[PDB]
Amino acid sequence: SGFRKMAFPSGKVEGCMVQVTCGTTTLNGLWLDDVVYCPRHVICTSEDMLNPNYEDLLIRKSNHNFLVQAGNVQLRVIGHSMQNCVLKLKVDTANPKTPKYKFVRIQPGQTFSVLACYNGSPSGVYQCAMRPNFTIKGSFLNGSCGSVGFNIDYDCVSFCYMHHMELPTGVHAGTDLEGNFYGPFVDRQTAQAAGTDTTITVNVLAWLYAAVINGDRWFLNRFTTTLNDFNLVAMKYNYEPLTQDHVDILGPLSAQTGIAVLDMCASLKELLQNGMNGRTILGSALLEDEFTPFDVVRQCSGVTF
Amino acid sequence: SGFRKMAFPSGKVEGCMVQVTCGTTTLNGLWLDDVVYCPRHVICTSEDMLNPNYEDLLIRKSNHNFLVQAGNVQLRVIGHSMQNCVLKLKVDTANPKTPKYKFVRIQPGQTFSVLACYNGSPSGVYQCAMRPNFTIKGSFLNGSCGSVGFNIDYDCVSFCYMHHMELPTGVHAGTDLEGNFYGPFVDRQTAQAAGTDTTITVNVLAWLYAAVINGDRWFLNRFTTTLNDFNLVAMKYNYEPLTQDHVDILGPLSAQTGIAVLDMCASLKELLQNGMNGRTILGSALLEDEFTPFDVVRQCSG
Ligand SMILES: *[C@H](O)[C@H](CC(C)C)NC(=O)[C@H](CC(C)C)NC(=O)[C@H](CC(C)C)NC(=O)OCc1ccccc1
Ligand SMILES: *[C@H](O)[C@H](CC(C)C)NC(=O)[C@H](CC(C)C)NC(=O)[C@H](CC(C)C)NC(=O)OCc1ccccc1
Ligand SMILES: [Cl-]
Repeated sequence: SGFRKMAFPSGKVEGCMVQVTCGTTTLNGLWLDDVVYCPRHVICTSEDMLNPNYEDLLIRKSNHNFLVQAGNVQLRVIGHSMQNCVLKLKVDTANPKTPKYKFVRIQPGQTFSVLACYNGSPSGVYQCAMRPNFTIKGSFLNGSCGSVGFNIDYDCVSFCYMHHMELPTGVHAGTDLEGNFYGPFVDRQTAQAAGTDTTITVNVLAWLYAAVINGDRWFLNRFTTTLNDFNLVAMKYNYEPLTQDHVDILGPLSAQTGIAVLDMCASLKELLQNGMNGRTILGSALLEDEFTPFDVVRQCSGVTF
Repeated sequence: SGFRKMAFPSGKVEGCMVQVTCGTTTLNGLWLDDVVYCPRHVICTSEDMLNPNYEDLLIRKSNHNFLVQAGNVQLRVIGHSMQNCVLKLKVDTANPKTPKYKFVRIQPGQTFSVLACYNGSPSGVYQCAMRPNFTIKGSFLNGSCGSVGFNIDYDCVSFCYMHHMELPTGVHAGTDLEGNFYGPFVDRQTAQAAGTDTTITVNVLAWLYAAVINGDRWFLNRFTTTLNDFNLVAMKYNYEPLTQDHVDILGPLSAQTGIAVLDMCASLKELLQNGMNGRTILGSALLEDEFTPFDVVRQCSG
């Protein structure tokens, strides 16, 4: 037993991380087959980070202007192209360590593992969620751009995130691997702010199921609620409305534990209205919302990759 | 910026995980050079787990009673021996993915990453601290024994933990890679309990510095304290004593932030006696004690 904020094993992604240097700027790229993907702002200049004409800046560059490395193995770039806010740099060497992969664009509320890197060297791994406002709360320093976020399924790595920027508040914004930002942000240092951060209700309920599974039962009660009455209380605390789809995906956890979804909603209603009264749930004093129902089943059933 | 509970990249350890089966007990082993390390309780029988005599249980065993699988590949056991609470299975193939590594003994308060595995395959990676009572708070199911904990130092994998058991409360216990337990535990299903858990004071202070570095400073005050007066408060709240060595270790963070160590101690004292009044620090409503001073520096600057 035990329940922890758990990342995917990173070995398959580690073997795809490289370092990309354009002039002074250095960041991380993802090496898959004969292509390296990285954030396009690697071409920017010191005094042109407000209104960069990325098209015009790139056509003026050349293949050699991009210095790429597999740690201690330099890569020759033999072609470059822009796709939205990412660059595709063709190289003469296919990555022998390329995994089975696909590019996916995740939905708010879903989770992924971030492999934080610097100078193409993996530094740490942690689990993040896509917030309802299309930001993530990560840990990213200068040089971390190009770090990727991913999931694993069987043997296939689904890449969903590339890191590009930090907004004031310490929240992080990036693109999918097609180069399109999550949310309305742009890769310019013009003033931008995130929208309302709401709590992912379906995930809080999943984590309450995880707690029961791992022996914390004190918040269970003998009340029930209707979904209608639960949602009127959720709204007041800036929780996502709980939909029938959410009830559906909580089904398996409800069946494993013997606690109906709306009975767990009644527990959450009480926790919202009255707090924890100095107790804790799975070592936390707050209601945690960065575990999905699948994350709970995955960890509690011990599935491997 | 940002501050998260961060594990080390696990790839170098993934290439070392194998599956070990004896009878109907399956757990994980660590394949380094031509040796596979695994908990010795892989040889117990279902009916003989309260009080196994491991010397007697080995009397029967042959090399071929140990089925070792590296993924699909089958590894041939050519010798076996017992060392403390681990087995060493000599196999006929050296692991071609063996990293540069060392076996290290960690002390309470220190942190490491765990790669949780089942059937020799990885499930997930997370960060743990060795608690003062010599347990860890992990996520381990049946079949997870032999999963290891480690730190990565530049090019070197330092293995410090191998998982063997769970005490009630969801509390985890194991050995180092020499096979000697952390704490007073034995690999026996006889009743055992960890000492009451206490909070790693020096680590809380480090995390408070991480918070300041990352823009959370509402808990800083005008008060100061003495080491002695702070420890009177620590004891009452079941915190570990803070020593002068701990103060020395917090020096670099104190110099980076301009907040004297005993001034941060005064902030912690007020948080202990007053709570957070509905506020949070680095996204937490509790005082976190599983980041070391070195963890903070590494994450905030690296
Ligand atoms: C890439 O490694 C790096 C990672 C961050 C964690 C710093 N990102 C950038 O350097 C990035 C480059 C631009 C051209 C996309 N800029 C930012 O992320 C930037 C950092 C701040 C702290 C200066 N933030 C930013 O431009 O946000 C928009 C903004 C601008 C002005 C006021 C509010 C918000
Ligand atoms: C190894 O895969 C597995 C991992 C655990 C997370 C289940 N560990 C064991 O099977 C281990 C083997 C023994 C011989 C060391 N036993 C335990 O860890 C055992 C688990 C419970 C579920 C029985 N714990 C145990 O015996 O703790 C001591 C104890 C015994 C009786 C009463 C209180 C405490
Ligand atoms: Cl908390």
